Amino acid sequence: NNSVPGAPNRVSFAKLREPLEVPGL
Amino acid sequence: LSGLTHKRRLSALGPGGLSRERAGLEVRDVHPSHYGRMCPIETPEGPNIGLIGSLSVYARVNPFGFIETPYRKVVDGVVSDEIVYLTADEEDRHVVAQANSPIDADGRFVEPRVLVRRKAGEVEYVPSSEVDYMDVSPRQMVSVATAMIPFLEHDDANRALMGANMQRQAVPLVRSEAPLVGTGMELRAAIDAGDVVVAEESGVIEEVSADYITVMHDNGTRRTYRMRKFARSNHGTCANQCPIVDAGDRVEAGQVIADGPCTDDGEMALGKNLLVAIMPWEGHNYEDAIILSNRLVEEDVLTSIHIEEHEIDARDTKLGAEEITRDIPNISDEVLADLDERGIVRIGAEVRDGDILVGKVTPVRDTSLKVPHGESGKVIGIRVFSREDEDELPAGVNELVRVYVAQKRKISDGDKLAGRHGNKGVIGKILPVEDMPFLADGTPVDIILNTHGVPRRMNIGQILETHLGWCAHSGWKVDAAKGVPDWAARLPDELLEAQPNAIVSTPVFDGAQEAELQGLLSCTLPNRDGDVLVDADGKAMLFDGRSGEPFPYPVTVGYMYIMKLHHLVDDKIHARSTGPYSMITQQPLGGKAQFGGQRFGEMECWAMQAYGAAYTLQELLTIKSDDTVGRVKVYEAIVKGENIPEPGIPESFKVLLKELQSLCLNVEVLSS
Amino acid sequence: LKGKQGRFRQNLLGKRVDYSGRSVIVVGPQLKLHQCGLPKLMALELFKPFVMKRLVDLNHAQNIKSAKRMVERQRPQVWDVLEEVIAEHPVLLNRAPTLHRLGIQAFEPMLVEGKAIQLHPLVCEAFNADFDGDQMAVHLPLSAEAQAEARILMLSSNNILSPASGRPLAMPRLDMVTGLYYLTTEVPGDTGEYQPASGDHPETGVYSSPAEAIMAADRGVLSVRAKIKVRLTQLRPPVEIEAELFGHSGWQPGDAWMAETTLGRVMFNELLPLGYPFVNKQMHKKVQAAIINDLAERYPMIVVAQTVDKLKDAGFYWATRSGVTVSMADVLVPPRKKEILDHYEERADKVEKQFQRGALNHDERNEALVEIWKEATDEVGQALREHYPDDNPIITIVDSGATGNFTQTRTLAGMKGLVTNPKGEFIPRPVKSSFREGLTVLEYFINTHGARKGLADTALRTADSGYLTRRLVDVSQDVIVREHDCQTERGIVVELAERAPDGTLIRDPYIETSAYARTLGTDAVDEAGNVIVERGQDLGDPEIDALLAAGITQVKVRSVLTCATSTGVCATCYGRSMATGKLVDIGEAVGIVAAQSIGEPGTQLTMITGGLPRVQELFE
Amino acid sequence: GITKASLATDSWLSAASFQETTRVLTDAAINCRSDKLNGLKENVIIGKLIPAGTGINRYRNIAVQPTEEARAAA
Amino acid sequence: SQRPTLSEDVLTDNRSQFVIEPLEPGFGYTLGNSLRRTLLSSIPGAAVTSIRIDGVLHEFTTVPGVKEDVTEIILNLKSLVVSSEEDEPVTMYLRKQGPGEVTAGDIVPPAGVTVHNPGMHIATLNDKGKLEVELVVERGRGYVPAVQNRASGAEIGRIPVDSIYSPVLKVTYKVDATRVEQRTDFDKLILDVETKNSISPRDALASAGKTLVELFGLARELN
Amino acid sequence: ISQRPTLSEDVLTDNRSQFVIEPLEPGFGYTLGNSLRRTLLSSIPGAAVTSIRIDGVLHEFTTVPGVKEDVTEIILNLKSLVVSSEEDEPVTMYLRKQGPGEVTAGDIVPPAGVTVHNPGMHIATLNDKGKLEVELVVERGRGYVPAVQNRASGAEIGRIPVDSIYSPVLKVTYKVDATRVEQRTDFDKLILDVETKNSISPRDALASAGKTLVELFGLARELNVEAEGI
Amino acid sequence: GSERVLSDGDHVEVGQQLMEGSADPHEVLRVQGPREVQIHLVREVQEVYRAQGVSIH
Amino acid sequence: GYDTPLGITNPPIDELLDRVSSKYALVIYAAKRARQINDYYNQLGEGILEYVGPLVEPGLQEKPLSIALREIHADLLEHTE
Ligand SMILES: [Mg+2]
Ligand SMILES: [Zn+2]
Repeated sequence: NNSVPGAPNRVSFAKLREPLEVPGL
Repeated sequence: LSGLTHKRRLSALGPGGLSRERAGLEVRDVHPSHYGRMCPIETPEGPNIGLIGSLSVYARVNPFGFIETPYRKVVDGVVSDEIVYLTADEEDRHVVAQANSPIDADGRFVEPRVLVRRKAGEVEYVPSSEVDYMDVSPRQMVSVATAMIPFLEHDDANRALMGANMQRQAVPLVRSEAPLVGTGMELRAAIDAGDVVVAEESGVIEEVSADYITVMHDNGTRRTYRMRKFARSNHGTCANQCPIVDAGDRVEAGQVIADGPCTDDGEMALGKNLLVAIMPWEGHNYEDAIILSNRLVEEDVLTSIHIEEHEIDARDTKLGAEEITRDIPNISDEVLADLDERGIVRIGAEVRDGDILVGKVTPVRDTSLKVPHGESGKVIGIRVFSREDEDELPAGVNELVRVYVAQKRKISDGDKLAGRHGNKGVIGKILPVEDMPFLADGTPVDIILNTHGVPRRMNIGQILETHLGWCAHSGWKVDAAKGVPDWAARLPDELLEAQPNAIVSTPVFDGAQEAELQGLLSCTLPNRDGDVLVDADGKAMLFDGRSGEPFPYPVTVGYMYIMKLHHLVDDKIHARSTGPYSMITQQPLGGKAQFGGQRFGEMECWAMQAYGAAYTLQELLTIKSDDTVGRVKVYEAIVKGENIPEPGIPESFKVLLKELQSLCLNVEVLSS
Repeated sequence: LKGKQGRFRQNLLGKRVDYSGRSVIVVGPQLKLHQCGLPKLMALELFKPFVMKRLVDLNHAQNIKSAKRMVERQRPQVWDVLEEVIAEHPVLLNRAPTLHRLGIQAFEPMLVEGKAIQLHPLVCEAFNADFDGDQMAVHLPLSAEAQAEARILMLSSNNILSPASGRPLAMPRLDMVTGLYYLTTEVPGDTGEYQPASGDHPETGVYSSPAEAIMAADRGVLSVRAKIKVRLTQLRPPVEIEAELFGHSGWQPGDAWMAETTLGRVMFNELLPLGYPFVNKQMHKKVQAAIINDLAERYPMIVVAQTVDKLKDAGFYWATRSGVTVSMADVLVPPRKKEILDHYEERADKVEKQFQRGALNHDERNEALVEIWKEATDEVGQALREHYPDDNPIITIVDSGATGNFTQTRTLAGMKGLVTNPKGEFIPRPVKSSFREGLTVLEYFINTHGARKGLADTALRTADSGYLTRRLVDVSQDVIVREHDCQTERGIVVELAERAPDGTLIRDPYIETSAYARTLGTDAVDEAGNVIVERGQDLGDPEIDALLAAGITQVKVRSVLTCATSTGVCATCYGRSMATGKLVDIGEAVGIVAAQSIGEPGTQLTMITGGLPRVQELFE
Repeated sequence: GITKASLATDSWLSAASFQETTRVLTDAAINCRSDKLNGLKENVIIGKLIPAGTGINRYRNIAVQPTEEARAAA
Repeated sequence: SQRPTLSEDVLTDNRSQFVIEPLEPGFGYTLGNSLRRTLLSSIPGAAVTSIRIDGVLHEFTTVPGVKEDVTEIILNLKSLVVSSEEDEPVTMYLRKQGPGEVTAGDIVPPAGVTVHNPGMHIATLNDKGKLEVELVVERGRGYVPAVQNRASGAEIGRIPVDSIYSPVLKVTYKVDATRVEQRTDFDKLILDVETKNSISPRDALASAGKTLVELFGLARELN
Repeated sequence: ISQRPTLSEDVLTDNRSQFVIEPLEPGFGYTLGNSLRRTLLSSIPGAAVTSIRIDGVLHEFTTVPGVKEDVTEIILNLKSLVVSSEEDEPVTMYLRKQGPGEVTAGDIVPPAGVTVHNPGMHIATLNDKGKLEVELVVERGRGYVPAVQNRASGAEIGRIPVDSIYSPVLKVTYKVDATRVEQRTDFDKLILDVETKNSISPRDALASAGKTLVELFGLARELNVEAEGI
Repeated sequence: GSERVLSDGDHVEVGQQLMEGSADPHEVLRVQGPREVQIHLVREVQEVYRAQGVSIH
Repeated sequence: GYDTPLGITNPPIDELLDRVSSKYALVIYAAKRARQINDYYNQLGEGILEYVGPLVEPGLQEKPLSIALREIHADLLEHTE
């Protein structure tokens, strides 16, 4: 679910899914 | 990160707003309607507390100016994927659920009673039907800076605020490294930070270079990006860009192409990874001090670059126009050996404190610009603006020239360091690499932290961070032949098998639990020598470097992220014995740059009076501040072997007389 | 002349002086008490004229200008003279902003590399300094007069006793106390302990002298803290044994006696000054304070400083090996917290239903909830304390008085409990988790308020205390001890210790302050004709003990309040000084000392209010 | 109170230093109030040695010479 | 009962184990620690001192054709390891032009010096640019700040570089004790040392032994 | 590199001493100090007593008849006795007296070789019609060895092993001090402190320790050939 | 005893406060003299300082 | 009856106070002697004498004030109140 094309892969202690990406900061 | 936070800031003072003295104290406190709009943690430490907040992660301003916040509306007890944005008033008039409350995959509430937030400061369980709104993510109330502090749910409010404020003071290093443990909001906070370029259209790179890049679009249009190298930042630090792409790769649109300062492969990196140990060590780490191995100094692990900046100008005058010229009256050839024909120092020439940096003549006197007190380094570039070449200049000037001096600073004694959990410190002493304690396999540690400061400050999060960092660094492999252990039920199926120097990320308010760490620490991969260093608890057996015998008890070790603050030591240190004197007040100048003495407050006068010391106070007030002839005579006597003559009449008292005599008040002396 | 910039006022705000310098401070444990470290890059630039003169004297240069040029260029011919020219030249340190008398010391310099002004650990409390970026200036006396001034009066080794009360301030403070506690602690059933003769086997655990004990401990057959029976030879035994074994004939070096203690206690007692009776009890911080006070009240200051330095060195050495660390396995959760929380939550539900009936209002519900949750927090804290053994580093740190309290440990392991609100009233919503287990979003949001309020409170308190101190210093500038003795008779009478109707004597809980240092007005002759304390003789710890032994209750004591001197006060009336330990010397200012002492504690004064405003109103 | 106790003193210079400089200066000027340099505040404003500690005349005027016994034995 | 110690070697690819026994009780730890301390800081070696890049006046800049600036190549060159046989500053050359990669094996050392790791990656070049770098190799021990060359007052084209003369990388020891009640109570020391391949472990151990022997010789003389 | 030679100074007292080495390269302070202390403390060979016997007592719980002192006090007093031996084999020694009076170490009859360096030392005192016979064995060794290591020893009636002290030195302590030989101003200045028995002089014990340590490092040096500074 | 209530018809000593609070220094001074007000001020300030736990002579 | 100190604290402070009346007198009582010693040193190229030189034999380049304090401890000076 890496939105950017080629970001480094770092698995996360994910338990819940956020239904929207962070809006443009 | 500092730039992004400043761009996202929310001020409350200034023109058109309340002042410091008139603003009430209650306004500086939280309000139950802040949840989702303004972060409650991030705030300046100074007196401007509560008047400067920061937008929440998901907050977006409505077209009128009322902050909003996303929500998904539950219709009949079933969660809705579609989302809407609600303002404060509409938020009050509804029921807002809890994101962390368990929810079934089908949208069914497993629990009949789910906690909830109500009108104001009211929370209470309610049946699982009347609930109307549910939040989106657990991280919906944190600021941008606070969103990247791992294990934020374990620290204290003050400590979390201190760490968040500290994160905005790092210094870009020379060779950055991504943190081993950090939230998933690092790369996103960097792409939007603007300080990293990114391709617009999916193309294939033809060639790359240290100074520029050329990517070929799929439509046949060649485009080029220029990357500024070693350009002084707005605050004195350096900025660069080093492309991370190879020749002949079809780079997709939106893929980072260059890493700016504090970046590593398109993600924030404000510090390095050091092997820490927690134990009081011969009092050198007493009361927040810190000890560093010389390996950091000799390997440029924490070496930074700082670029100074100076400028001189030749502005016209009624008596004539000043001109920069190589020649200067009554100066030896050696002194001006650096200046070139045009009258400026050649590029790439070392400059020492007190040296001449650019020569000019004043109608002729000498007023050349010289390096201030306490600067050194190379000269990287010179910019000269000339009115002849049709270059806009401020009115009344002809030639303004600025010179950049860049110095490489290696971390030394008296420098600040701090983790992400707000635990400051100073480098008490840098022992040789042969003296630090070393693991059972010969791996000397790099930094030692005190332990008495952990439980009083109550920032236990950093201990968990250290444990997880060691676990991630060494790599783990959880047993699964007999089946997933009960403590490993909720772990992602792809997180059970890691590699050495693996990368992990724990989102705020949703991360590895204590059971997860307990299980992981029991399955770390063995060292190449075949043995495992740390125990299940996380402690290890060390070996003293001085005595050479093992410590009686095990100690904790692990990799913890360490930044570097901007409060360096070279800026602070300063001395002054004799130098330029002010002309209007007859007092020595002030400030490090001007080479001036220190201030002597009245409290020092009270302290001196308390001890009964009289002559010392007399000296401090008369012979070293005001009396001109006194200063000259004492300096001459010291140069010779003669005793210091008694001080005279201070200039302040004589000025007071000659001023009070002007109001017709005949002020006599009555020496009798 | 008038206003803030009026030349009258601006003459008092201070002037910018020469021969100065500021830098960061870093603790250094390798220095004696009367010592400090200066970076060479600062010392060479601050001693320039002396170096130039002494160098031209040695014929390394021809004139003064050439010597100055060479000093600027820093040739290798200068460092030797720089070391030779600061042999015994004192310098003055001043942490900004200085607050009290002890805020300006005078240390001997010592060259050391780096760019930080090293310091001694035991003096940081005098400056209230924290080694997290604080900066202090460095002045230097020039004339032959200021040198003696700063060498005799302002020296650091001569100001162990704080001016507030005549009790030492420079004492083991934060870390070394833990080392001493570990060293002097006793444990049963250790390795190599003493045992009794068991039939055919002798009694083991007896060593001829501490040397053999140290060797055995080094070899690895004797833990440093175990019950032993050593045979000391250079430590006066406790009076209870001195008067019995030797029949009061008097111990002298060279007389042996069989002690029963642990090697750690002997190694600790070896640090104390010779002749002091053996001390054979575990060293809680209170015991440390008592021992240091006794040493300061029975021996000269220099011996106290030397023994304090040695004790600090030993504490630092032995703190590292105490094995005090922090880990997840150390912060241990309570075993049965869940059942107690369930029961208290059930009772909370009961009162909730009671309110649902509608009989009670909101206020009664709030009161019931707050009291219930306070009781629950107390119960959980009791259970948590009953759970932890005496080996966890947290318990060892907290119980030994090193720092902190038990409430912080309860928060870190048990329950944080109800938390304050912006209005100051306790929210009806209590947190049910500890920082170890992990909070939730709502609880943290609720918790933020206390931190915000505390920050604001400190921010206002600092300025309030500063203003109060300034005013108090302003009022009493011109009090100075002029005459040696007013020869007056009016002496305020203070009840030393009351005699209980059933008991024989009860020490007044404030004898430590009212009549501890004042000069005794009239002799307190016992019921019989014998005189226990004679007229004029200053009071003190041994004399206070003697008075208590005599059973005297009411005593008339000479005071400064009724002093008959036209200006200032008579010295005999003022009584025993604070920093000197003896009668005040003629000419010493007392007004400034009093103002500083009364104003310094203003920082911690917080809330008819009872805080600093109360004192302001009272004095006004 | 402390304020009223400190506003009324004997030396005019310190009083002018504290508050209402013009009024007290005028009042002192009319009376020709000549004051000795007594106290610390005025004595430190002037710059002369403070009359406290090592400044009192009882100690500022001391003559010290080696005892005749030492002089006899060099 | 009483025998002098003896030192033997157990060999591996590049890290060797040394076994010393029998030693008197409570004495192995101190000896091992002393050897480790004298091994990691007082072993003579040689390393690059200062470089000279043609067409470049200082270090805070770049050069056309390369992918990384001067600082990165300096950092990479710090990893270079060389051994000096002559006791004077010698000079090497590094000339590589055209597209491709430039490694440690492209240096042409003079007589009396060698580069033992030709596989290191220095940088990469695009066809546009070329490169010619001259570097010095002096012999020292310990560690010296780069600024040493700043005061020499050379021309502009000289760039100082930090020198790190140390061939040893890691050292560790464990003691195998025998605490039986018999008079065979001794301990066996197991010292392991690994080098940067500049010198074999035996040479470094011999150098450390000689250093300590010469240092302790000052006490054996009758006082 | 020759660097700068390191000279060993010296100070004198009744039987103590403060040997000083100055200056040393940065970090060599402890490198010398710790190993030198350990060698001094547990390398120098010596002689001492190992076991005793009292035919007047069957075990250790009680005390010998007709003597003021207790068995444990007797053991402690007899342990501190300084005995020098030149014969490897364990030889015996006898102490016998009769009638009231005191007993001194000098009154013990020594066989060939062994000697006692303190004859005026007190052991115990006897009342009227008192007697005690002891047969203590003496052995040569190094360092400290507890009696537990001598527990299993044949089969006898009243063998009571005592913790021996096989060393002429019994106390050592050292520090490190900074020094300024140049702009470095970090060179270490070792300060040793030794206090030996009467059977050896400190300047000789230190010399023997240095001899042993140099002989030990001769193995390290001998593996190859390579030189260093003074 | 402090627990006792203010009972009418009893007797009191001169200068004592009848109810909780603070007595104006002027009144106690005029009705007692300087000594009583001095000691009362000293005791009150000492009490307020002893409240926080700090100690001064 | 205590370990000999090192540094500027030798001689100690209490020993001096037994001689001088009060600590405030001692500072001047020593500073004036230091001034006299410095004056004696200054007239060393040619001989003009106003006061004698050090009584106790000095060390190796010791500050004059140290000599003054170390000779006051020996009870070799007499002063006027
Ligand atoms: Mg601080
Ligand atoms: Zn009086």
